[PDB]
Amino acid sequence: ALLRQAYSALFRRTSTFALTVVLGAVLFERAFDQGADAIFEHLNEGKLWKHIKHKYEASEE
Amino acid sequence: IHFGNLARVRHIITYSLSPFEQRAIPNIFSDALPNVWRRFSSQVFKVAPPFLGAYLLYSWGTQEFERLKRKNPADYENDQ
Amino acid sequence: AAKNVVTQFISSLSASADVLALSKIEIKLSDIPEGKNVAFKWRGKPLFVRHRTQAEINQEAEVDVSKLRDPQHDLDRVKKPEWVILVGVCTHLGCVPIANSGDFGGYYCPCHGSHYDASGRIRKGPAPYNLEVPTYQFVGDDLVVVG
Amino acid sequence: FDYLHATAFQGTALARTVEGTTENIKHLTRADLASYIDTHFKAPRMVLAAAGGISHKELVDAARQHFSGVSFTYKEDAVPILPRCRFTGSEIRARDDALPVAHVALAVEGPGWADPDNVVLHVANAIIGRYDRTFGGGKHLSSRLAALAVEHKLCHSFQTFNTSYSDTGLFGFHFVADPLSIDDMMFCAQGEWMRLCTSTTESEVKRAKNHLRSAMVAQLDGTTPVCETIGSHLLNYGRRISLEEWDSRISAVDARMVRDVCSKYIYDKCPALAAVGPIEQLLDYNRIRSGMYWI
Amino acid sequence: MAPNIRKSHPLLKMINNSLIDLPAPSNISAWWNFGSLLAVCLMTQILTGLLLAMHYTADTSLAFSSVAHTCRNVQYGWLIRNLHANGASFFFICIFLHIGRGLYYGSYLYKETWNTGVILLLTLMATAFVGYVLPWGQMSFWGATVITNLFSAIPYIGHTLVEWAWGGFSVDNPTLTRFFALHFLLPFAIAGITIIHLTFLHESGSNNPLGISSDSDKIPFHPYYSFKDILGLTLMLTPFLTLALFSPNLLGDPENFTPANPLVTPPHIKPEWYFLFAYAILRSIPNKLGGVLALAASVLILFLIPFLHKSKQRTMTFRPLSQTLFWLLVANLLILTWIGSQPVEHPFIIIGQMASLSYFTILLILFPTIGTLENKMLNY
Amino acid sequence: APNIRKSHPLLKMINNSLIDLPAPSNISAWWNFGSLLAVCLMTQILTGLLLAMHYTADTSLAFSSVAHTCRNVQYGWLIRNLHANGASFFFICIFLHIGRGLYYGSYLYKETWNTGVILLLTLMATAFVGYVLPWGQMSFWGATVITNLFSAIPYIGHTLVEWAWGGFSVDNPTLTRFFALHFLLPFAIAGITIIHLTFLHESGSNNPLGISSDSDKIPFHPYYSFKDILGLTLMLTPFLTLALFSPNLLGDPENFTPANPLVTPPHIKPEWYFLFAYAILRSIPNKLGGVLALAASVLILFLIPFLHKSKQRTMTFRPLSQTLFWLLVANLLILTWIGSQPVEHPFIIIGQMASLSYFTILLILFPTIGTLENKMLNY
Ligand code: HEM
Ligand code: HEM
Ligand code: HEM
Ligand code: HEM
Ligand SMILES: CO/C=C(/C(=O)OC)c1ccccc1COc1nc2ccc(C)cc2nc1C(F)(F)F
Ligand SMILES: CO/C=C(/C(=O)OC)c1ccccc1COc1nc2ccc(C)cc2nc1C(F)(F)F
Ligand code: FES
Repeated sequence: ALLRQAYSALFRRTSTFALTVVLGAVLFERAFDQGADAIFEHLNEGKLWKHIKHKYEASEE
Repeated sequence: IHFGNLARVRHIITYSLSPFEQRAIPNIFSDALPNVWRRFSSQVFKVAPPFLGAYLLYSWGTQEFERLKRKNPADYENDQ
Repeated sequence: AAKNVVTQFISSLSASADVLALSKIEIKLSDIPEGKNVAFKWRGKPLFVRHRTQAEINQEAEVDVSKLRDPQHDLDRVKKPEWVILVGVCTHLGCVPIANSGDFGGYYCPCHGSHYDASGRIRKGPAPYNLEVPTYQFVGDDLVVVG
Repeated sequence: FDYLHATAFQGTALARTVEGTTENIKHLTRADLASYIDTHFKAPRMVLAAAGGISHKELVDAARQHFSGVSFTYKEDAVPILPRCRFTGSEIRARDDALPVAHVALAVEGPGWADPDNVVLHVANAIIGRYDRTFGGGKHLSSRLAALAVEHKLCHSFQTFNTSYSDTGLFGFHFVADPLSIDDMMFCAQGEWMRLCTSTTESEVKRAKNHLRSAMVAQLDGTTPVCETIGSHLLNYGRRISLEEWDSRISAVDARMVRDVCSKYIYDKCPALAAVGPIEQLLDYNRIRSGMYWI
Repeated sequence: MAPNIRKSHPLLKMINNSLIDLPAPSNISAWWNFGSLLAVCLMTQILTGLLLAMHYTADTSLAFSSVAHTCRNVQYGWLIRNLHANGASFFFICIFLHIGRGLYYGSYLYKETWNTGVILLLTLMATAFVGYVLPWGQMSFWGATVITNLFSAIPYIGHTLVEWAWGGFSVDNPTLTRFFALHFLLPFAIAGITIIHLTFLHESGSNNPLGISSDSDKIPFHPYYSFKDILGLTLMLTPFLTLALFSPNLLGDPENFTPANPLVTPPHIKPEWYFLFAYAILRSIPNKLGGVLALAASVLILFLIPFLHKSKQRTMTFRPLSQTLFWLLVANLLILTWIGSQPVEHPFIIIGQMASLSYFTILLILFPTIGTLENKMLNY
Repeated sequence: APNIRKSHPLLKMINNSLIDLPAPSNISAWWNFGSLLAVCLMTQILTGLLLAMHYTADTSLAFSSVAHTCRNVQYGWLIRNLHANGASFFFICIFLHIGRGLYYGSYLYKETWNTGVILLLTLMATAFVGYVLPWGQMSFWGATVITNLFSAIPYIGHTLVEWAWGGFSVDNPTLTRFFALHFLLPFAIAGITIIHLTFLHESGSNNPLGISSDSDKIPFHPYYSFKDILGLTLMLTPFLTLALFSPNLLGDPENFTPANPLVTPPHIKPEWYFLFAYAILRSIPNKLGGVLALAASVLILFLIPFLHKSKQRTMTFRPLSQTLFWLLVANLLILTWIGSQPVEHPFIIIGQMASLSYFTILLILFPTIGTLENKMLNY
């Protein structure tokens, strides 16, 4: 019963609730960003510099 | 201070439940939607009419304007 | 949401891309002959990069100055021997010392005297400190990246 | 209080008034009354209590004599356990601006006779105490809420209560105040409740216990009140609990304990509210609800 | 003293008596969400404006490029620029619904709140007008030139006021620098007057969709309307941002990506969408002065609505005749808008004169009339 | 409400703060500065707008745009004069406003006092950025020297600085953001001034004797409206006289020379109103310690309310405190003077003393003498 556990540990005391929101944000950012860039780049395979970069990055002249 | 001087009220009872005992969005299909339709129905004929009458005017004038750009072959028949 | 938007706006106030473009300067050491000094403009002010000959790490590195004005002890913050990098601005009243003469072979600020030896140090004159030495490196030896 | 019950336990047995309904009184039958007595007034569900200068043996003798009828089946000696009553965080507001003063009663669900926590709860109530405009102590009363009540003229009176039942209960407070001071009173009251869950001092408890001790002793002043105690104790605790035992329990209570017990029953709970009279200035359940957290 | 420091404190008492314990009608709809949005919008425009002003240069030789430099070089300068220009639009979309709501539900009966509302509208319009000149593109210059040139049609005091306003003989640098100053200034006056707006309002309290006393059912602004308003914000904000980030140049004129040139008049000089309806009414009356007057009145007419109320009921909720007339008026405005974006040629010219004519007719004649008629149909 | 001055939501305001507002019957001329400060503020804003309309925030045009304003704009020179000198008048007035409050223990009205301090800081920052606008030599080096002090705050040093400058040195990006701040801050001042007066009105004005004036209050108008208008013209005459007859009396001539990053002026010193702080700044040789000393020289004002030990409110009946007070005032003329003098003996030591005495008088002597005085009254 997570709802119950979560309520007693996280949402009960306003002090732990705020502390939860912070670590929640910290973790959520890291995750939301990676996933977002991952989606964006995948949708644009081979068009970004990141992709065509190898062709001139120490592989020319 | 506006709470307490507002109105003279008598013999009215009200009952309410904590939000934690009830459903946030209850009866979506049996109540919600039916009313959404009820509401939509009662207004459509007051609102829609003039907007539609405008779409027409818009559509006409836009075309009637383009038509005046095309040429009338009856100005170059006596050109031989 | 808040953290990002606030970040974005705060960033708006820091150096723009054009300003950053003049942040660092990379000089070619493989084009500066011995003794002869060369001045490059870096961040509006002059930048001195001299190629110390043989009689400069000798005739200007033996300076027997006890209580040297500006406490500049070479081992503290300097690198390459035949290479001396300075900010061509007199610490007196911001005049650009001339590497030409210099009563001590180093530099001379034609504003109020201030003779700086060939080590970027104030000797005879008014200027209090020694011609400041900036940040850099030789990631690519034939190249020094100031800024 | 009837409205408090009517809503706190809406849809259940405890939601009814003791006097019953108008319709019932108008139509109850000679039958129904007979049926009630027959169905309910039975030996295993009764207790003969006596207090004063009487001989137990002499008493029990007389009992056997006029308390005849013995049971045959097993159903006749079975004491039925009642269907539990569901508590509901809600409110009923009976408004009539023509009434002189407003009545407000707010409460959370209590444990029920059996639970040892009831001791602590009563100690708690002892800290908040009670008050009314004829208390000579005035601005010096030890009860913080009584003090404020005097300083800011918050109410005509207020009282805390820990109404216990077999399997449930109501722990709250009730106050009477002028139409224009309801808000502040409620505010200060809920305040004191939060103080209970979060900052009660050993000083406050020391006094609370002494007040509670004197209170329990006062409930045994005469034969009728001692008889009432015996009758109820057996009926509710299945035996008698002496002043010597009670006092032990009471002495065990400390700040730390009161905080934990009150937090357990009060903090972040959905209360039941009953308001009667010129109640415009008291408002929104939501606002009352937020008063249930953060000292 | 007072028990809770929210009632006694000379400042927290203010935040409280207008955003926390403030009595609001239990039934105001989402059309009552625009006031807060307008406010938030305003705070937003000011913030993004300051950020842009810190990289701008009010000079004809640097204006166009300073903005280009801001977008191209400043960290997130492009984003801040987008939000500001598009924020101005959001601002107007919000303000037009704010007004609409008020017309439909008879809020204008709160005369002072209403009259200050009108002043806010005008100030906002002048603000966007001067702000539009800042990037100094072709439309910035010709819009400025064409519009400010109308004043010379005023009698005598005209030809003067113009060259006084311009600071010269034509829209030039002196005009630009004084426009930056005004644009930087007016927003604060808006904030100022907004305070007055809310003060008058609070005397009476909010009106509500049925137009009947809500005294029997008031509720604390918080959490009811704080949550409702915050939700209303995110709801609007999604399309604002969507259009902003995915179609940046949807609303803008491409003629403004070309540095102002006094020797090249653009083919079609037209304002931003929010001024089109007024442009249409301006051009409807051929005669420099009469067109100016018609434009003036198209907005100043708002000061008259309070006096052309004849109904015995406050809102239009229960007045079917007024409702359609109302929606006719709304649709009348889309038409003027459309006309405003079309060149001055048949059939547009005549459609335009009609729409204008109908616009003033509906407000000055039909509305007051239908209200009277409706009172008789209720046997009043 | 019979008279539309009591009922109207707006005329009720103008009335309840300038017409029927109860004022002590005996407040002296030292109570005239609040209104002057106000009028001054509306004046600075008006002349500022007039100048901003001909200014160009760019390093290549700043100096000349101001020159163009004085030389070509109709009455541009006059508007320019009034603005720069108005900034002085503003400070002269604000310093007396403060003194008055220190002498008559007005700071006991804590919120009114704390907002007063905030107004002072805002006003100082305002004049600081405004000074940079003409982009002369003192404008550039003043900006350079002072903003460079922040890099002395370990860790986030060079950071906050290069962030504030928008680059590696005071340059164009710094200029344009300063114009924006200078155009903005004054409105915040007006804003906060409203708050200032709100808190004040809770209690009402204090008075020279420091005793309840409830037994003798009088309508702000016509008493104080006339008294304040007179107080205005009195001050205005010298302001204008000095302005129109000795325009460049207060200004540094080094600012008639376009800023130059390759030429540090011989003597970098602020306008008169900052001198005392400049003196305390250098009094402590050690970049960080000097900054902290400067900071506290002003932030100390937030402490006065807590170092009041006297049982009487004002200094009207406390001869010991009076002289100590005047010692303090004179202590400030000294710091001022020192601030305008180069860093050389005897100045350096005179300076360190005056600084030392300054904090000593406020933190030690004042609270002490007050205690001592209570016992001399047998209290
Ligand atoms: C700077 C722009 C404006 C701001 C910041 C603003 C703000 C507000 C706010 C916050 C409200 C209360 C909530 C609501 O009902 O939306 C309000 C109400 C109102 N405003 Fe505005 N407003 C603005 C412009 C105007 C305009 C242009 C008009 C009309 C010409 C106006 C007319 C009203 C009226 C009449 C009300 C009463 C609403 C009611 O209760 O029926 N406002 N406004
Ligand atoms: C009521 C608030 C405001 C409105 C309606 C508004 C509107 C506008 C408009 C329409 C423009 C032209 C946008 C475009 O490029 O198409 C603009 C530009 C600008 N505004 Fe504002 N503005 C407001 C407040 C401010 C404030 C407070 C400042 C200054 C602190 C500011 C500074 C600027 C600047 C620097 C520009 C020029 C750069 C650019 O074109 O993006 N604005 N403003
Ligand atoms: C923007 C600058 C300021 C303005 C516009 C301003 C305005 C006013 C006004 C109009 C008054 C009432 C009349 C008077 O006593 O002079 C006043 C009173 C007062 N102000 Fe200020 N003030 C300013 C700055 C300050 C400062 C810097 C302080 C002190 C740190 C301060 C402290 C006070 C106090 C304590 C009073 C009470 C006066 C009394 O004893 O009755 N003010 N101010
Ligand atoms: C609290 C009010 C203000 C103060 C204390 C103040 C102070 C100053 C100062 C010290 C200067 C430099 C004067 C000089 O030596 O040349 C200045 C310049 C300037 N100020 Fe202000 N100012 C105020 C308000 C304003 C406002 C509201 C604006 C804009 C609307 C403004 C616009 C300017 C401009 C354009 C300059 C540059 C031209 C010049 O140097 O004369 N000021 N201000
Ligand atoms: C500097 O000019 C700015 C224009 C603009 O659209 O600003 C957002 C602009 C551009 C092209 C053509 C016209 C304009 C400005 O138009 C108006 N600008 C107006 C500004 C204030 C007021 C009260 C009314 C206005 N009416 C109009 C109208 F559209 F009716 F001509
Ligand atoms: C952009 O610089 C402007 C100066 C000025 O005099 O402003 C009118 C200026 C000129 C030369 C040297 C120093 C300054 C500014 O000085 C200060 N400026 C200050 C501005 C705000 C605050 C809170 C304290 C300040 N302290 C000082 C101090 F004098 F102590 F260094
Ligand atoms: S500036 Fe170099 S000697 Fe003076």
